[PDB]
Amino acid sequence: RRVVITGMGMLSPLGLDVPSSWEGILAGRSGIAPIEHMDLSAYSTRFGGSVKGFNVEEYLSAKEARKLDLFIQYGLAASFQAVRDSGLEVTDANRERIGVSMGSGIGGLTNIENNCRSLFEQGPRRISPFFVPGSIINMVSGFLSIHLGLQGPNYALTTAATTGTHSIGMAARNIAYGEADVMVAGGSEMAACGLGLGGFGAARALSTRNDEPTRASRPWDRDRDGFVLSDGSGALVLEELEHARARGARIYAELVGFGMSGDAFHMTAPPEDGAGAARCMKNALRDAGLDPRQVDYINAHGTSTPAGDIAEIAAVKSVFGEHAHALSMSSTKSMTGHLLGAAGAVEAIFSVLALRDQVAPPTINLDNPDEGCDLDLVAHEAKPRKIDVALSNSFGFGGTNGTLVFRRFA
Ligand SMILES: CC(C)C[C@H](O)C(=O)NCC1(CNC(=O)c2cc[nH]n2)CCC1
Ligand SMILES: [Cl-]
Repeated sequence: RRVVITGMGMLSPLGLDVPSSWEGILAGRSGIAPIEHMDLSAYSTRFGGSVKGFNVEEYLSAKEARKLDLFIQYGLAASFQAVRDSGLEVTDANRERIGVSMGSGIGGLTNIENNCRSLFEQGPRRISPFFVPGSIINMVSGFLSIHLGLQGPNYALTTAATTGTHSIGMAARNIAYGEADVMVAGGSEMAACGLGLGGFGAARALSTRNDEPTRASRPWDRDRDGFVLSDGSGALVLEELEHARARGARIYAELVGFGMSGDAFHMTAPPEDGAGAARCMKNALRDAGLDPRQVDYINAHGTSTPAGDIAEIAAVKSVFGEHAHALSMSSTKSMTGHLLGAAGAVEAIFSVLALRDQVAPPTINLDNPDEGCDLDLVAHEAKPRKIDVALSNSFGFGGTNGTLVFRRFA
């Protein structure tokens, strides 16, 4: 059973929908700025990718919204955009065949931090009654199903940077194997609180380029110093092909492959050859029935880390051989930063749009490619080119790897 993309939705540091975000991507625009919503003078990193000007009231009543952490509000916004974009009418004849898989890396950290402050100052009577339902990761899937009447498979992944990739891949598996005809899948993140910036800062994971936030995210650049923490959400409507065809749906692209692997190497550090990423990409290509030479575009994991970026080049060279010099690969995290559990979702949308528009997004900030970083990394400016097959990679903490493969639809 074939799986197509019929609807997409997004909040990112570049825009409050897909068209606005993609316009930013193609123009080489950074969404990274000093963070406004808290005082970070004690933190080593004081900048990130925030969602600008979000109005939850476009999606939910002020009543419903006050009960939900920002990561849920973001996930719901993306989901509602995707469902609307799909044109699907939910009925009694199909509602059991429509499910949801929206994940998060960290979930309701802001809500946890604020409730923790009330707990320590006052005691447990100050904890919100909506604290649990409004903070737990599966409540994007939960609330979406309730609002739209979706009675199909209902779950949530939490796999760090791989969350959105795994969410989409496993949703596509549900449709492929007949457990559902439609799935809303992707991920959401809002970890820009004291615990998030302080936590990743304590692990020395973040860029500390406070003087030039728009230059901080620089995948494959010799002066990269860690990732940029970013917020938002991505959602796709995945649909069985015959189901989509029958209702006259607009098909953006086909989801042809999903691969997974584990490094089984280290908690935060990748193998220097990227062997786990290599296995993952090969698993996805095998799943899609594609040779490496059929790949035209890779949306890289490319988080702007010393070890991670070079390991991904190594894995691409291993998988693609001489064809590694013919494909284009870029990291849109150059512009968006690292959306953690949303990264795979937004990057899947950017991969589908590279197929729609026949354009490889840039890697901005790639001033001085490091040793070995000699592929077409689409430095600086978008590249019009032929793109039949687009791959999206995500490699998360714990060495958990996921690859999606999208194809132009015939
Ligand atoms: C986090 C930092 C302090 C340490 C380190 O520099 C880093 O970036 N580790 C990244 C992980 C994700 N994996 C990859 O990037 C990757 C590339 C090729 N194959 N895997 C390994 C587990 C997280
Ligand atoms: Cl370890």
